[PDB]
Amino acid sequence: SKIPIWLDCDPGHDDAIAILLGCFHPAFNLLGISTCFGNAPPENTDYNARSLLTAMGKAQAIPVYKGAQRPWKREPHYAPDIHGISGLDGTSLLPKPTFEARTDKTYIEAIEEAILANNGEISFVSTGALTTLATVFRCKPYLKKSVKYISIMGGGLHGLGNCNPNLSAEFNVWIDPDAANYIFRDPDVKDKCIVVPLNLTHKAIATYKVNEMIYNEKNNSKLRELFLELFQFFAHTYFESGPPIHDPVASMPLLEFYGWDPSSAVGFRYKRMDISCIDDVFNENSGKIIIEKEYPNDSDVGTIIGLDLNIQYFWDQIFEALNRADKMSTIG
Ligand SMILES: [Ca+2]
Repeated sequence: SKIPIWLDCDPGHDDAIAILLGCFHPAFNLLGISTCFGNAPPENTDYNARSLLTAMGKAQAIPVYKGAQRPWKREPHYAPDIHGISGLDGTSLLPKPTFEARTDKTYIEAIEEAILANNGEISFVSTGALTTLATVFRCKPYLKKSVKYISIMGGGLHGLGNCNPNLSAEFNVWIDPDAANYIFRDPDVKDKCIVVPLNLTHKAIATYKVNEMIYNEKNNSKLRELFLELFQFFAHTYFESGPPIHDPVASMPLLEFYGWDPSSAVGFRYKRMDISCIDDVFNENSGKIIIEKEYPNDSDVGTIIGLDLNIQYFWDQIFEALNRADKMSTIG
């Protein structure tokens, strides 16, 4: 009756909105969160996640584990330019977290539980690196055939990117190309992977119209203010229309595929392709996506590559979630 999910993220301004959806959208049973390295160091992305949940009141519902703390191979390089030093700069409203990251078990064990608990029905959602999920599947490969979908925000098609000398690579793939390949090339997994690339996410712009919706004379919670202050800082690091909010877009295909709403509503269109990426770090196009193969639209084989969705609908979902979050705000 409700889409069970695990979220691996690196908050992260756009990742904060991913958490908001998974916590508060009526369609999602969030089973837990794993934080990886990426936008900031792993200690920051951990704290940032637990701070958000504490602000939204969800710090005693949503289990938090520390995920992958570093890439498989490459030296960790973070993004201070876009996200700041804490990885979530621009808002002082973020409260000191009530709860610790849980240590009853490894994150691999926690994800193992969650998958088996929702055997065949769960979807894993990576808004950060693919290191967390690639490690789970290395260590516990039996778990592959239990996950229904893996919804990834990452990659860019046709040499679209925000990383590497040529801007040919997208961040989440670039920070661990090995982990990405291990996912994209595995025949068990690649066929049920959903990829939401820069091509698609760059449609998810937070314009003046969107900011009005988050904060206005009718609706001016401090929680609402927090989320506004994120959108603003994200925009300051840019698209004159405003900044794209990449990570929540990975939730939309699930709403269509699990059939929360009709495809007419969600409007999620996609292709079927095998993909890989350049994982030689010394390569100038390090991380750039290669399209290995392409398939007819009725194909079962191939990674599911997002092309278009209804951006109106996207935003309606975020606002829906935000009105419920507002009721559970712990910071005024
Ligand atoms: Ca992210």
